[PDB]
Amino acid sequence: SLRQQVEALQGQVQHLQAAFSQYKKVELFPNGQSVGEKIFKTAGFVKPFTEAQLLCTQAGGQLASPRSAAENAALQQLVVAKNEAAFLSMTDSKTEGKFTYPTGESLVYSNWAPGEPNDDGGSEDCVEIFTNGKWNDRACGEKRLVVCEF
Amino acid sequence: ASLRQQVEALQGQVQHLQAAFSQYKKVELFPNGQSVGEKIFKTAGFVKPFTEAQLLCTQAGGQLASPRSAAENAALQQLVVAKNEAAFLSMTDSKTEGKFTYPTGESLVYSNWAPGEPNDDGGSEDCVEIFTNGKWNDRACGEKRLVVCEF
Amino acid sequence: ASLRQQVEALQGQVQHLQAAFSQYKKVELFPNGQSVGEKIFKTAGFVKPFTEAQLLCTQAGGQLASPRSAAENAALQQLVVAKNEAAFLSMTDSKTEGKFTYPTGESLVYSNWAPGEPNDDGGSEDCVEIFTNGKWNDRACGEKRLVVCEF
Ligand SMILES: OC[C@H]1O[C@H](O[C@H]2[C@H](O)[C@@H](O)[C@@H](O)O[C@@H]2CO)[C@H](O)[C@@H](O)[C@@H]1O
Ligand SMILES: OC[C@H]1O[C@H](O)[C@H](O)[C@@H](O)[C@@H]1O
Ligand SMILES: OC[C@H]1O[C@H](O)[C@H](O)[C@@H](O)[C@@H]1O
Ligand SMILES: [Ca+2]
Ligand SMILES: [Ca+2]
Ligand SMILES: [Ca+2]
Ligand SMILES: [Ca+2]
Ligand SMILES: [Ca+2]
Ligand SMILES: [Ca+2]
Ligand SMILES: [Ca+2]
Ligand SMILES: [Ca+2]
Ligand SMILES: [Ca+2]
Repeated sequence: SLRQQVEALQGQVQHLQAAFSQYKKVELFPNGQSVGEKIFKTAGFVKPFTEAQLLCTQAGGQLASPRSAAENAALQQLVVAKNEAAFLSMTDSKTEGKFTYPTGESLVYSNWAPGEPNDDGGSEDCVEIFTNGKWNDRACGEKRLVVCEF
Repeated sequence: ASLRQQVEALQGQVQHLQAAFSQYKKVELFPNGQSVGEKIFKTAGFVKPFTEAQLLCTQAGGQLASPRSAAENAALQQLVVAKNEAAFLSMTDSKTEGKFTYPTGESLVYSNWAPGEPNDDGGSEDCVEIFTNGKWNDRACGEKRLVVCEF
Repeated sequence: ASLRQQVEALQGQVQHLQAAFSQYKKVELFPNGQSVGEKIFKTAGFVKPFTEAQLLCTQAGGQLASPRSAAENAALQQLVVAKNEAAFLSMTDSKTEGKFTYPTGESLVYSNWAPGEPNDDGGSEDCVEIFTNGKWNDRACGEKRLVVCEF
């Protein structure tokens, strides 16, 4: 009887593994990107930093925070796809000139475009990623593509 | 020993599925879904007249948003606020004027009518819309409102 | 009997996961997807020329919509009707004019050509589009059509 039940359970699990794998592909198309254990997903629209940040946190995640070249490339795919620069999670709002993650830790990876960050006009504390994958500090009030990570 | 080994194996596979699925649930609901209790509201993102909206939800295996508690109503309101578009609820008093029911015919177990509503304005309001402030108003079924289904 | 209870526990978890997964699958398909058999069609919601559309589907781990039966075609038609935009199918006759094949080079096992099609108009129609009425027409691969992938 146990052997009978174990077999039924094995089949149920195998079915779920197959169904789940197909479902993951469906979910990620066309607004998501999986890289490592991280998943980037764009909302498809633009918002200023504070609004974008709240949407991500309320959804149980946070604004895109690429921590490696591999993550940045995955994120860049969505930006290129929507042809819209996106906001990253990092800012130097606390200490001008020092960009940090929402936790408060210092950047462990960066991909600044030449000359950036430059605090243009003395008011750029947020970061945007261009279609070429490079970063630029930009005013938090501007509207950029919303991309969260989970 | 084999059965034991088999069981332990299944344990690890199930743990992987649960963790992987837990992540995908969050990804899926962003930005058009809202989970509340065991119910999930999902907006189509566009507006349609009542009959069209209702068919979309039913064919999808669900039904139009039917908040049955203040918590469910507040969750649905979040989507309405996000899209900034009032949405249709599933309930109507099409059978018996003044008596609103769910698609199953059951009487309402919760309501959040704006003051003075429902008022059957113009003698022709049998459907219900929820505003960005979460309050309800009976409205003509021919009007176009945000489509939100529950699953 | 410790394995009996362990198996009992694991199954409850598995069945709860099955229920949650089923609910999330319905949510996922609303309103841009359609399930038919073991196949799932999902539209990106925008249009693109054939080559770009084909790349999007393959990079996503799938391929362009390839209806292989009347049932599959009807499901795909639902999405085309909903978006009110004709979509590209995966099949082409680029290798041998007049002979349409799936990306694998295999010959069609089902077709739903509109009357008079395929006609290779202008001597340059090697791709296929499906209309809101479900019928097919060969069309120039450079045209932009709704992107629908199958998984
Ligand atoms: O454009 C290629 C397409 O042309 C014809 O279809 C026309 C149709 O005749 C017009 O009435 C209108 O619907 O525009 C269509 C697209 O131009 C051919 O019938 C068709 O075979 C061909 O692919
Ligand atoms: O307008 C704001 C932007 O202008 C230019 O692109 C500058 O190179 C950049 O640093 C700045 O953020
Ligand atoms: O125009 C229709 C609506 O007009 C106003 O909002 C009334 O307060 C409301 O009761 C009615 O349904
Ligand atoms: Ca500053
Ligand atoms: Ca700054
Ligand atoms: Ca700058
Ligand atoms: Ca009436
Ligand atoms: Ca009425
Ligand atoms: Ca009213
Ligand atoms: Ca040809
Ligand atoms: Ca041809
Ligand atoms: Ca033709």
